[PDB]
Amino acid sequence: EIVLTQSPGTLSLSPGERATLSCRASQTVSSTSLAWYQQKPGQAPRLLIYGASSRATGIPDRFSGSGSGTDFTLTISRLEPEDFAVYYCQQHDTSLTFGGGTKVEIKRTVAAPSVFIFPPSDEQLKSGTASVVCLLNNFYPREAKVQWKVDNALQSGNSQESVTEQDSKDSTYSLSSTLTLSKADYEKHKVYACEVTHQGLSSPVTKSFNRGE
Amino acid sequence: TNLCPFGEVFNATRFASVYAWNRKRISNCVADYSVLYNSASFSTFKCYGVSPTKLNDLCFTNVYADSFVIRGDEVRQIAPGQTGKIADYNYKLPDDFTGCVIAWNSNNLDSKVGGNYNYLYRLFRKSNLKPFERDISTEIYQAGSTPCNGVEGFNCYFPLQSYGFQPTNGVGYQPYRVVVLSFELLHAPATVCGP
Amino acid sequence: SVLTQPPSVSGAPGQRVTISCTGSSSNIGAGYDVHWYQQLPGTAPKLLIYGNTNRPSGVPDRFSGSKSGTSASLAITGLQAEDEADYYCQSYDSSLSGSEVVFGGGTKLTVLGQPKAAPSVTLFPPSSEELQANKATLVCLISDFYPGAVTVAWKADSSPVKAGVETTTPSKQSNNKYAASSYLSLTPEQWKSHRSYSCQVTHEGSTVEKTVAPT
Amino acid sequence: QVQLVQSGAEVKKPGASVKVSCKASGYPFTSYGISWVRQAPGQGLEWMGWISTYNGNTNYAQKFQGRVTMTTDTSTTTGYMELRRLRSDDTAVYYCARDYTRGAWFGESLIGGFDNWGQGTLVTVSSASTKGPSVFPLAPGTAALGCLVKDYFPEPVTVSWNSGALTSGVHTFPAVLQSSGLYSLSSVVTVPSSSLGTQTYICNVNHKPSNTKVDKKVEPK
Amino acid sequence: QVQLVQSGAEVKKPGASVKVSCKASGYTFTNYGISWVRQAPGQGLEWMGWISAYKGNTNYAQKLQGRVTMTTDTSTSTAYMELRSLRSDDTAVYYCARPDYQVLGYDFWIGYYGMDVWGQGTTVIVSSASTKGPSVFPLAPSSKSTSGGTAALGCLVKDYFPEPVTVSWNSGALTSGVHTFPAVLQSSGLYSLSSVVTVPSSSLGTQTYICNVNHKPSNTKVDKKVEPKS
Ligand SMILES: *[C@@H]1O[C@H](CO)[C@@H](O[C@@H]2O[C@H](CO)[C@@H](O)[C@H](O)[C@H]2NC(C)=O)[C@H](O)[C@H]1NC(C)=O
Ligand SMILES: [Cl-]
Ligand SMILES: [Cl-]
Ligand SMILES: [Cl-]
Repeated sequence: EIVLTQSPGTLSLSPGERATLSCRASQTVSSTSLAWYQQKPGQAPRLLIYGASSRATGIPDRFSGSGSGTDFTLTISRLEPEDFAVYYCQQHDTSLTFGGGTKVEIKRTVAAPSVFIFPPSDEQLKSGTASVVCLLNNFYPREAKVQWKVDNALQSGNSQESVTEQDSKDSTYSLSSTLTLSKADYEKHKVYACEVTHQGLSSPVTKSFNRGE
Repeated sequence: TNLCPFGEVFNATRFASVYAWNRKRISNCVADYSVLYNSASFSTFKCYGVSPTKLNDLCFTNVYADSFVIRGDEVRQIAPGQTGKIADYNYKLPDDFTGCVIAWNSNNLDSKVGGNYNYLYRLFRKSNLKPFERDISTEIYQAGSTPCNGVEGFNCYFPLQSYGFQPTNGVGYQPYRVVVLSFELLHAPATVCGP
Repeated sequence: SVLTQPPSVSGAPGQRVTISCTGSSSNIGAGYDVHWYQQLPGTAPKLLIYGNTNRPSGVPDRFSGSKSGTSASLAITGLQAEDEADYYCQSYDSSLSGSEVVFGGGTKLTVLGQPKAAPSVTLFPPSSEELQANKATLVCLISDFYPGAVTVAWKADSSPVKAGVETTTPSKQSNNKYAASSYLSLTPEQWKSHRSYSCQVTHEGSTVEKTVAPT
Repeated sequence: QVQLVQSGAEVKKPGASVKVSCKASGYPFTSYGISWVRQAPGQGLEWMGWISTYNGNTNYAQKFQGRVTMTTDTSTTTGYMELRRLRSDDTAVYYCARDYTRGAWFGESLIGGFDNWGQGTLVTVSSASTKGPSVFPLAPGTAALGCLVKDYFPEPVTVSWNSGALTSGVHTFPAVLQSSGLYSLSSVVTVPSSSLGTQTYICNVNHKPSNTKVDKKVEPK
Repeated sequence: QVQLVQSGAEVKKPGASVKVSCKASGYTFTNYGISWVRQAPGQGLEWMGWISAYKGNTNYAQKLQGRVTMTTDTSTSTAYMELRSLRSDDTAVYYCARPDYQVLGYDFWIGYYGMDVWGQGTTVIVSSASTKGPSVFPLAPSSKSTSGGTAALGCLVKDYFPEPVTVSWNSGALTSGVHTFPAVLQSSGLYSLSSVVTVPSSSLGTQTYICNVNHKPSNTKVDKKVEPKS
């Protein structure tokens, strides 16, 4: 099959700047058959460009498509706030495939996360499960690493996390991570630690509590 | 509700080789020819036995759309009474033709760096095509006396040749997409009318 | 010019003449038609032949065109004084370079109305007044020739010189013979440094040469 | 103008089928095919297939061949996508789109793409039954507090602080799907350290599918 | 009634541009194209390009590499030829002409067909001066070895514009043996001509010879004595 690879995964730019988005095909794609789509948050995709370089009905001039063979480009000449979104390329030369998408996000200054750890509530412990929560508040950029440590033993496979969409006011991200243990396993250990790696910090930051203190 | 699919013919990603020219039949639909005629896309819209500005007022039993790629200087051969490799060996219109020949420069689609060579024409044939004849045969052409017996050699030629569409070609050697509309009047109810 | 024609042809009234037009594989040899134009002095070209052999309504059957291989021919039978004109062949050249309308260089047709007359040639050196102004013009005056077709070559010593040469088209004198002039522009240094300069006039296979030297 | 309007959200058990409708208006229906694309939560676009509105010819992605049926009703200019033998990983927003990649009449490749996409139809496939959430406190210059909205199905829940009077410093996170098949969500607010034990903080949870409303006062200890 | 009428003569400096018009009447302008053909003085026809009148599609000679723009105004049935960065070898009569080809609809490919209707032409001369009086130099009497007893003498009338210049000899007293030659148009876009008179060699000691050059366009009159030199 024809695989479309988009780069970069994330473009970090300011309003008024030029965005260059890349779509590379694993084999030759007829320029007639390469399209670009925009998806704003909570909305259906929108056709921008068809036939590699033709802009769809109602699409502004600042969007232009170019390239041929296996190397295609979407250019946004002067980013408006409305242009911060995910962009997908699409080929129908052979069957139909989409690229993995490129996110265009608002660039701002590096901001370290404010880190908080929450023990499970007594109310939850009654029910026989322990949820330990770690909050990374208002950081930039999005790339962050949470490591859970229980009596300094590195945890794996027993946590889940999610990240907020870029804040409309301060352009930061926030992340929540839950470590889930049985009540039995939770009550075997003392030190619950959330270790955070982020480019806003000079070394990893650890927030912790002692069970029952 | 039931629009003739001229869009599908004019907006196809690939066109046929002229030697294997593609025919589509259009029937039982409303045709908007003004949108075609007034299109900025076309550099040729030449008609025979019908005025193109009258097409939206006319009914036909069928419309045939023949489509293919040739080079710019061969568009003149797509007309009644013409001679040359394309008229003689590839695509022939009759003297009594009722239709329109529509062509546009396709250099942006059918040419690429290091040249595009996907489009074929018949270079050799023993006799001229009849009107609307299609020859897709690939038999070795005997230009001499010694039997070819199915093999290229001295005076024994493969009959098809590829166009060389490099982007930097002169306009006469650039690819042109051609649609030939035949307006058919049978002793039968008309099915394809203008708005 | 992409097509080649003879610079001039002559015939007596009533006679037949032919004007050749040679092209190449990319124009006449590629199956493109040849058209012919007739140009009277001081007038736009007039279409004489179209599609190799066809005459417009006003053109008499005395004019016939032919095309074969990479060449074409205009035949004029029963020459009349009114046929005296420049004749241009025209075709179409299709190549990877481009698609262009192409012309022959033109043929001057003379219908012989008087005996052939050799040119009288006078060559003047630069004036001392012009040399003072730091300029030098050799003036070659050519008169009383018929037919009205000449070529002019200039020589520095015995060597040809094409640089700084300006030559007029022949034009009819009162006596219906022809006049022309050729000017060679030099620096005073060029003029003074050479042994001599010559003006050579070729007419009907004959040559008249005149030579001047720094005195 | 051109509008594709899709049917409302669906919640299905594994092994069941779902039929999504796509009502087209504002253009000649039989001149354009319909293309179908799905998007799993937080993932990319996946092509499902194509139908001609003219002759009912269909082309499906190999992954869905023998499981998917696309149809059109010409009189109501509506396209349908039926996906059968559903599994949890069929959970996605399903989009219809007006197609100009393959011709409705002649079935040949076209210079175009998918335009005038529908608003999408969310289909959730799960063994889980409808269950209201358990709300647990997340007990605290700057201090953080929150509530954990745990073990509910299906999405969504709404969270507010002090009945929506507190928005400053609030983050409600996307829910995660636990191996149990139930969702878990955190909502946090950052407040002045000194405001702890002097200011009342109540998180208001609504889960409409289970008709569950919980107000949890979050205290320090 | 079928005719093409072109705009008037132009004189332009090197590096400047010119825009020639060509107005059609007596026929449906948009049913044909226009081809442009130029002719340097005393030289052959040279095609520049064509425009198809309906869509305004153009094809230009490779030689005029992006210096030429052809347009039409449908509402005035007028074709335009703009030539930029003018140089000396652009000096020519510029013709518009109609390839004799019509069809129902339109067609770009009009180069194959004989041109039946021609405009009257437009003279374009590339010159640094649009009016200049002549510099007159004497051509000292010269006798050939063959005809020693006869001498040719004259005046070189150099670098004037436009035409015409008039030359008389001894204020009209001398007419026999006088030959004023047609002017050359130099690559500079200035004219030069010569006037010669043939006289007896025995007269050169006694008879005064003055050429009277009048250039009315510049209101310039020059009398030049032509003396024997040794
Ligand atoms: C071929 O496709 C093009 C591109 O979609 C069609 O062009 C549109 O044409 C309509 C009607 O003339 C215009 O109102 C729009 O502005 C055009 N859209 C764009 C994006 O250019 C064209 O109609 C199609 N050809 C045919 C014959 O149907
Ligand atoms: Cl021809
Ligand atoms: Cl597939
Ligand atoms: Cl004498």
